[PDB]
Amino acid sequence: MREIVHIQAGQCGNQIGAKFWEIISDEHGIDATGAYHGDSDLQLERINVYYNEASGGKYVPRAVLVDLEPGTMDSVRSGPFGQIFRPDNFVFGQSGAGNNWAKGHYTEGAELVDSVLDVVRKEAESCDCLQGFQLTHSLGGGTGSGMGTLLISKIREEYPDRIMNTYSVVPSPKVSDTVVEPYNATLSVHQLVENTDETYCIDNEALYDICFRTLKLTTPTYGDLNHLVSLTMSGVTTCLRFPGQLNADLRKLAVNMVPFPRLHFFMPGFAPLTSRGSQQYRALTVPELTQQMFDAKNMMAACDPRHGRYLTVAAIFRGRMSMKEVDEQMLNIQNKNSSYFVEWIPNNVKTAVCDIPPRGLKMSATFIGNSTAIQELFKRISEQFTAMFRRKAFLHWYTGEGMDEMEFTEAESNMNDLVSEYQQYQ
Amino acid sequence: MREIVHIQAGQCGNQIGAKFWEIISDEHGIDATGAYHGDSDLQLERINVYYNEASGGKYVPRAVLVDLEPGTMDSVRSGPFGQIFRPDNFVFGQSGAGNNWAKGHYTEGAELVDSVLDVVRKEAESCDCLQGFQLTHSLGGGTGSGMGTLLISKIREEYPDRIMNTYSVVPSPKVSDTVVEPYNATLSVHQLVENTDETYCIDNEALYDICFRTLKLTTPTYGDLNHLVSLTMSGVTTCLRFPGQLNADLRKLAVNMVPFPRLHFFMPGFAPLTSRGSQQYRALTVPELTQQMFDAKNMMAACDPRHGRYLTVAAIFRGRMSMKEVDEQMLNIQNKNSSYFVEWIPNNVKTAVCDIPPRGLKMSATFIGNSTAIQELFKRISEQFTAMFRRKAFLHWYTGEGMDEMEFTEAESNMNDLVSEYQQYQ
Amino acid sequence: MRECISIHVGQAGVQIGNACWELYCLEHGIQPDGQMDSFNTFFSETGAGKHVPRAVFVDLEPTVVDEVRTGTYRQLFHPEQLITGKEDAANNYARGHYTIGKEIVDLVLDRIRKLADQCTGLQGFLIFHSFGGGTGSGFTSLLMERLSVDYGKKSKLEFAIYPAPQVSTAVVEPYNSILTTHTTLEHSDCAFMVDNEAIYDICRRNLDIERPTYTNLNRLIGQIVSSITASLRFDGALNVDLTEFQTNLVPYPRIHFPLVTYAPVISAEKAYHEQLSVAEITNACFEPANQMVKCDPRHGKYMACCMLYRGDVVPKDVNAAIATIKTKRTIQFVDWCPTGFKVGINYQPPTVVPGGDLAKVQRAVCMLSNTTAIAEAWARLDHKFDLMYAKRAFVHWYVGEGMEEGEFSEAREDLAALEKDY
Amino acid sequence: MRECISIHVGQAGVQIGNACWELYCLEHGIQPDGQMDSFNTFFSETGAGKHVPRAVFVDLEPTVVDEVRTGTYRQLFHPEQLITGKEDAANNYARGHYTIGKEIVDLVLDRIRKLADQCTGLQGFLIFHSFGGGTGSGFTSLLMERLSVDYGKKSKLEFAIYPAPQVSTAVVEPYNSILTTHTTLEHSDCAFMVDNEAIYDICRRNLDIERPTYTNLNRLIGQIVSSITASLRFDGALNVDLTEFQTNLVPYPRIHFPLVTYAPVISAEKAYHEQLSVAEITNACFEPANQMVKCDPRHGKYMACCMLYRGDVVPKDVNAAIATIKTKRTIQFVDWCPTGFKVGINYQPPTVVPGGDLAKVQRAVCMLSNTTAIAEAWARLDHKFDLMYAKRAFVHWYVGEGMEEGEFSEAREDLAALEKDY
Ligand SMILES: Nc1nc2c(ncn2[C@@H]2O[C@H](COP(=O)(O)OP(=O)(O)OP(=O)(O)O)[C@@H](O)[C@H]2O)c(=O)[nH]1
Ligand SMILES: Nc1nc2c(ncn2[C@@H]2O[C@H](COP(=O)(O)OP(=O)(O)OP(=O)(O)O)[C@@H](O)[C@H]2O)c(=O)[nH]1
Ligand SMILES: Nc1nc2c(ncn2[C@@H]2O[C@H](COP(=O)(O)OP(=O)(O)OP(O)(O)=S)[C@@H](O)[C@H]2O)c(=O)[nH]1
Ligand SMILES: Nc1nc2c(ncn2[C@@H]2O[C@H](COP(=O)(O)OP(=O)(O)OP(O)(O)=S)[C@@H](O)[C@H]2O)c(=O)[nH]1
Repeated sequence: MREIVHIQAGQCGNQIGAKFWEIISDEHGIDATGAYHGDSDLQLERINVYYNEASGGKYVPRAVLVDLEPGTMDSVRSGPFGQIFRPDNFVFGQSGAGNNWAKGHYTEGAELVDSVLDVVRKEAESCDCLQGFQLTHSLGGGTGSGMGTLLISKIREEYPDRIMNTYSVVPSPKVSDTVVEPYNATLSVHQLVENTDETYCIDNEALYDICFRTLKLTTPTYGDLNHLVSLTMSGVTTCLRFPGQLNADLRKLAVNMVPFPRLHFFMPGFAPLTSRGSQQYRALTVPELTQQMFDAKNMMAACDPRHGRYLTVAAIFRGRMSMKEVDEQMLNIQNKNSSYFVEWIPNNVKTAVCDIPPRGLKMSATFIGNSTAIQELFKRISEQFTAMFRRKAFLHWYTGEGMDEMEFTEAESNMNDLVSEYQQYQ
Repeated sequence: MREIVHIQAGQCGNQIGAKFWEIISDEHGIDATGAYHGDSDLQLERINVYYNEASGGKYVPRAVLVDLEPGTMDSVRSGPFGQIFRPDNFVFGQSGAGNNWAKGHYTEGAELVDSVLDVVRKEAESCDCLQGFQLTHSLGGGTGSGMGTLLISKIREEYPDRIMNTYSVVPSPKVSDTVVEPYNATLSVHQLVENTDETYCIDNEALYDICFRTLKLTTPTYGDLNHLVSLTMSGVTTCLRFPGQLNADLRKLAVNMVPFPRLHFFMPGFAPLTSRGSQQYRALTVPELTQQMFDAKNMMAACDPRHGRYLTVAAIFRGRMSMKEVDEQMLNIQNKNSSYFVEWIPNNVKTAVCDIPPRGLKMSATFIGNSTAIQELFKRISEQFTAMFRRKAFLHWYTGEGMDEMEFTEAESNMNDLVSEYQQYQ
Repeated sequence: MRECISIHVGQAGVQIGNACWELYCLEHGIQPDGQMDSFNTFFSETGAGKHVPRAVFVDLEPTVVDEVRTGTYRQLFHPEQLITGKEDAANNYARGHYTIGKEIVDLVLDRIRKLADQCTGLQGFLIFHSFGGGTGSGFTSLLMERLSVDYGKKSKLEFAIYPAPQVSTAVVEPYNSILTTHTTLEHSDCAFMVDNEAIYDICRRNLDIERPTYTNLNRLIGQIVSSITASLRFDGALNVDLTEFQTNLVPYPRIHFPLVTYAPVISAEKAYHEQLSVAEITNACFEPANQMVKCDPRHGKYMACCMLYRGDVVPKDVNAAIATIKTKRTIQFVDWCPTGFKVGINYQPPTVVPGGDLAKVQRAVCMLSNTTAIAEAWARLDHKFDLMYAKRAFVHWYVGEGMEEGEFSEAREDLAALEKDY
Repeated sequence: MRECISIHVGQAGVQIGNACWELYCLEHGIQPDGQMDSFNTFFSETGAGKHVPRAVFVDLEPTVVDEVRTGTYRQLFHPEQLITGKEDAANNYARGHYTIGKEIVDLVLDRIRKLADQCTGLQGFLIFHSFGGGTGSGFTSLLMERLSVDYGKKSKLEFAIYPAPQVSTAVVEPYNSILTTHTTLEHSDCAFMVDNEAIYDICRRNLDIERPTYTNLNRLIGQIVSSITASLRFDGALNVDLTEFQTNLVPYPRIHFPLVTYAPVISAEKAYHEQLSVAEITNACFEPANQMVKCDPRHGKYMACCMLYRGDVVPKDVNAAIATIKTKRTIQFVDWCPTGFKVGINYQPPTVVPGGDLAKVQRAVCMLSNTTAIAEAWARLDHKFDLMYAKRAFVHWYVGEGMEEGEFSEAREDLAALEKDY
């Protein structure tokens, strides 16, 4: 029931999806091979949403692995929990777009679109009812963005009624890892305003600073980023996967977060996040989390909501507490953060609770909010695009793949209209 | 009752028939010598269809082995289950047509026609009621095609009412194993449009690609091809051999598949086909098979039905499920594949189920369908024939056996009329 | 004292006859061999504690007959009433009507004639077969006209397995169906429904049997025939004869194709969950989905309605329930047929089987009418016939049995005239 | 003899129906399977020692239905009265009203119609749902008009979970609330209050349960419905029917939204600390904070007051307490409604659950009126709707279900006219 098919693009996307899958194996009591060992019926009652009916009392993730190179392929398969995936879900290229959107979308994507559509259709038909999709990729990378755009386009033209979310990784503003990454973000967003119902923006430097300061780690790594990503993962999907006094699903969140079809970018959230010698001393209560719900420190996608205005807030909780405390806390949050909040969207806090807490924590809290802070990020991206497109630098790589000038012109015009609409809302 | 006599031509045909016979020995509980050891009465109740009453509580296959050379003869007899055949059924030549249709049909076939007719008449008379025949040969080979043509002609002039099917092996379009194989296919088809009630076209490269990709084998061999062939074997003949809630026979299929006497070429099918680490993870349910019924991947005779239109579909099932699920699945197959299906043949799915599943699998499914995709294969064969007959190359070998020009002209005219009629249906 | 003769042709007919005889044997306490006066309507007194069915089992293929003669009821059935064929028509009406049927119709005609000889109170004939089966179409039809010409105005009842609109064992089913319908139309006194898909759907949703088998279908037929024949095999307040059945529902010889429905079909665990009262069971049975026919009766008009209550059913409650059925507008009738209601009350409760889907209940009702929705199925079959015969497919098979296409065409127009007669 | 039908839509509706049936089963001694004549108002006699609820469980999502069909009361409920959906509206009134509701309204309409067929003494309909839930708004509304058009003037009672002013699961709750209120206004015979925050506050301060759960809310609804239906399920000095409830509180069809309150809500340890006398319990219940509604009734005027005493309550003491209630000036009434008091006395003491928050007591009173303070909540909801629709947010979601903004606007003005009608 309400089956969800996972598709992962790029090395970062593949690592994120894998880490998710081990986290789901923890949450649902699944070992490294696939056998179930959970101590409660709640883990295994709704295992079919992310697993399929496997013979011998086994379960395999409903995942699709896509890449243009088998290097991360082999590392993921040979890594932990690599035997839980059938070899068929691993489909890879042999060239690699080299961080180029046009190459991965047209040149090498031409011979991978058939495979990805075949596997996603097999996953959809082999299941009872596909509630929606979830994709992970990086907009900074060129190939991963191209696979994301191609898959969202094909899903929209194939399943226009089935909603989804895309967990794209926007490149960090502070670091220019790829010279042609502004093109990648440009084209990915131009396709996202058009083929995606809602999108969460995940920015690198914000999670980097969180791991550095909030978690108090001197050696941040991709592992902690994937861990927090998997926490966001579980926080969003626990309402559908696990029983709750206030049951919710991705459709509820999409209805509660999208006021306009083009206004669908939101910035996810997780809490509490404390270290060993603070957790045993911190208050394990709701106020310690509500002071952590709204802050630029434990903040996800690097643009401060204080400068802008929140559109609406969604809060999911997992633990043992009553509901009225949450309601009064949300009312106090409005009362004190009225200036930071929007005046014409009263009671803009979406409140739901999943009964089952995650493994190892008796609360986790996932802050799903939307603010006009992403306007700054989009405007900076647009001005950067104008800056190095005025010089017409690095255009040859794209024009060699069948590109054109005014195409990029309407792309930048689309982001201009999007940022203008967001400013008008502000 | 309803006895069927097997005749095998060519090395490939002999290997295929042998492998069939070991598979039937598995299905009916027959050991390598001929003794019965099946655990159920269902195996041995209808053993007389493919076996004869042998003294000492034994059973021997109702097979006829024909070749122009004893090399494969000795290998087959000295191979597994070689003692289950009496030495009399092994009749061989000593010259070999050398992949020539005219030689194997006139020069060396003159001294083998008497033997093959004598043995087939002995098999027919020694039995109660011969329901029909089944022949295996390769159209790419020259001798095997000539034996196939001669035997179908003699059967038609001797038993015009007893239907049969021919499991001919059409040469692969991608590889030209024999230079004069277009002549072989030409003459074999010219005799098949005329002496055969229905024919299944088995193409090499399609099964090669299936073994390579669907089965995920890096070293495909003739053994796997013969195994899948024996699965097709069992799938077609299980309805007659084994009890079923919807009993069927070859006559039912022939009536359900032949709309015109010249329109009798069909393309067989088998499913499911999954490896060890996919079977324990795949869904062992009907939808996993119905997504596998209609696909260019698990596809038998290398011509895509999507380009053409299906004439009608026959589906036989063996397992433990209810029938209404099959009916609604067929209705959904029509609903979604209406464009790929024919509009003027409503409910063109032939539905029947054999109760007894094959040994080792609790479902097998044999997809018997007909489409205008074979039009492409026939047209390519015709144009190749025109290409190297315009140059009059390699005609000397055939003209030395008593050949003539306009004979080949009406042969190519017959394939032209056949392809024109198939296009008219399309 | 009186008797009736049951005829079974084809695989479906043989299985149906076997199931019906299983009912008649377990209802009257017959052990598989034939031992321990209303039971004489179907069994004959000879010797000591003996009974045998008054039936003929014939099929062009000996598989089903062999299966019957291997059950524990070999002693129950006379061996000589089982007829084994050699060449099955294979879903070909012409094959079983001319090639094999013509040379084996003689013994069966001949010895069912003796079955009538020792049964001087022959009420009528029961025929069980399938349109889809070539044998069950051709041989059944030809023996039907042979019955008509050898008995005149003797009542004859037909139970045919009509292939469903989306359920067809053979693609050549329209040919057999149209041919047999045109051939036996003038002589078919009364022919019913069987929709296999509707049976499966009802079993899956009412009996909640996710994995049913043709045994459920076999007593689906068995309970229908038992409810029909309870009046002849058991006394009641107002017993109904076979003649009155065709008298009520055949004012015109053209329309004699009524549909049948049973109430209720409830498992033992669900029988704990519901006890029957007249109003609820009748209104549930009149519901289109409860009908075992895949045609919504509300599309057209209703011809007549016949109730067959069995058990402890009060006639006054019957009248009140039937009236409140009449008043509601979901039920409509033809203008010239205002009073077409006949009620047959029997005091024999319906009989159960050990290990069966149905639950053992003291009362039941049989739903008996001829709705106009059958015209929808007839029109759809005619349209499919037109489509699949327009390019003249599978005709050569019937040609090889020695006729040209003309008879196919005028059978099509005959059935079209039947369809437009509504 | 007589019956009533309860309707449960959405997660809240299904949970409420399950809790109410738990009450009705434990009050009458029903074991989870259905065994051991006033209990026939909600259960049906079939077979032997059998009862099943007269209810339909339907939701666009099958989670709550699956939870119900996994409890120990699987045998208690018929399987066929549980309806499982596939696409939850997800707090969208239009989604559950058009996209999924329109193709599943048929079976429910259809078979609640049989529930009325076997219940000839159908007193009325009970509806339990939530405004916040998209299913519980849209599907509930559409089935409400379907009830109105298929039954005419039949009494229908609605139990709606109105989202609280500061408690809202979904931010799109104003859209669903306004749409359903405008849609079912003309047909809603009587709709009540549920304030989740007020329930939590009362449980935390009266029952002193610092950590309550939705089970407390479930019997909060359960005890309310039990006190309402005690007159129909048990005799008393002056029993009250469903018709009189809407007769007293609906002199004008526009205003039919009375609030409900129970007395008392006291734990066993606190029940040791207080025994009930009529004056104290009534004056405590009339206190605004004791009301489970987050609207102070003293802001406006009082329409009418209805008392539902159950147990050993003296009518003379009732009259004296009600009079001394009248004299005090904290209670005020409209000029044209001087005598709007109806008292219903029942001899059945309120029933307790093992392990429940409420204490087992021989007497109770139900507080039943329609204060003007509901206008404050309606005005606040309308103001929030105006604010959050002024920039036209979340409208495209309803647009994708295929309507333009107009109907939103005129629903807003319709509810504004309702608000200013006070
Ligand atoms: N309802 C029902 N129908 C059955 C059953 N068994 C067989 N049938 C019918 O029989 C049809 C299959 O063809 P048959 O009637 O068996 O044909 P046959 O017995 O082989 O006779 P020929 O076609 O002449 O060879 C199906 O379409 C069914 O409608 C059964 O158990 N129940
Ligand atoms: N008082 C009370 N209200 C409940 C309870 N459970 C759910 N609710 C109500 O249900 C609302 C949550 O949305 P639901 O009604 O469950 O929506 P749904 O069932 O998912 O249906 P859709 O929104 O159409 O998908 C909350 O605002 C509550 O008011 C309960 O146990 N007690
Ligand atoms: N959080 C997180 N970020 C990662 C991880 N791996 C890579 N990234 C980020 O992703 C960005 C590169 O995206 P990537 O997916 O590698 O591009 P690509 O186009 O797929 O690269 P290629 O396959 O063409 S070579 C870098 O900025 C890097 O910081 C990871 O494991 N976790
Ligand atoms: N699937 C399958 N194909 C085979 C097998 N053996 C041979 N073939 C195919 O058959 C073709 C040759 O046909 P073959 O029967 O050997 O010709 P022939 O005329 O009999 O050869 P000869 O006896 O005159 S020497 C080749 O293309 C080969 O691929 C086999 O065991 N399995």
